[PDB]
Amino acid sequence: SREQTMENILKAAKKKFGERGYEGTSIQEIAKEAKVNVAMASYYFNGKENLYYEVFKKYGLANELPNFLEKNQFNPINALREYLTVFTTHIKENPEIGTLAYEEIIKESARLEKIKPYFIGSFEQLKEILQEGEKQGVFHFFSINHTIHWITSIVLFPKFKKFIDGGLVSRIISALTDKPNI
Amino acid sequence: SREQTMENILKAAKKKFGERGYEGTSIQEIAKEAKVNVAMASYYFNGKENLYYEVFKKYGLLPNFLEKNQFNPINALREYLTVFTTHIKENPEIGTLAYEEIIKESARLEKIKPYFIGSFEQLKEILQEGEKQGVFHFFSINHTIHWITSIVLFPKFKKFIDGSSGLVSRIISALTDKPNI
Repeated sequence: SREQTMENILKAAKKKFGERGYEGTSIQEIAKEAKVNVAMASYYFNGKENLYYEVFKKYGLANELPNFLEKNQFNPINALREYLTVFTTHIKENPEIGTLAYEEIIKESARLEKIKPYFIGSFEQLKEILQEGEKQGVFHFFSINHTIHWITSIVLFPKFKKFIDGGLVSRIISALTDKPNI
Repeated sequence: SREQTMENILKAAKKKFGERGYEGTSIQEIAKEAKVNVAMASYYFNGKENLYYEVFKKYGLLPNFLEKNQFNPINALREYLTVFTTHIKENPEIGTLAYEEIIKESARLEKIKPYFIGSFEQLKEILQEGEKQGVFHFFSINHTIHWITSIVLFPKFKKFIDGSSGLVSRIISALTDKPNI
């Protein structure tokens, strides 16, 4: 329950920060939310900022993903479909990671630099998969860089889709496999 | 310069709302920033909520670009995206405030949604024209509108993810599948 308390505080951390973002959340509240003293949470994670990063360390993507290409006999479409589903599902399960990360990103906050490392491996697996598919002639795009940009931009911002209107994985796949007439 | 005064209030509201969000700003901070008393602000805008919306009206977002560009969807799109981009770069609070409203899904969203609505029906017409002239190639118009508006409306994302070619240029090359020139 030392371990349980810690998880409770982290679980709380994710919940509160998500509702109000970094500025607006207080340790008091997270303490309160996990049902422990302020003191305990400030001791275990030494302050707000560290507790903030620990939430990304704990709930982010950093060691969650296997090697999808390998796992899929190097069929790139299957590899991407599985990568995107696991990426979007991991966020759907911990949505603050995406909401908070996207905020820090569009605001280019000072926190961004120490948050990014919890995303970097997932972007670079995306790149490898896209490049293998391009190599095999199954994906077609003009720039790997542009493509990685629009894919991660919409995957990390699920709510923008509904706002825009009122299926994502297959739309990303259909976009990539479409071969231009030319 | 009663317009200049109103402007000052709008400028101050954008700035102050930008920094703390709708909840964490008040007419006092805004009024102070604009160097008028609250009564002046209340006079012209009557309340934080309405001020908020006036900011979007004042700073959100238009000519018909296919027409302005002789029914050429490439140039029409390049101009449209270039104007969209410049604007968001000068008015970054719009993006961040929109982000928060979309994320939080407040009543306020539906009122401010309108100040993007128009932009995106035009984007759509340009894309569809370019498809039929065979210069743009994409599987889904709606999926294309989606990732385009997503990356144009939050251009800082680009810099995080690129951690070396222009946003507008990259979008055009993605659709034409050709070097942008």
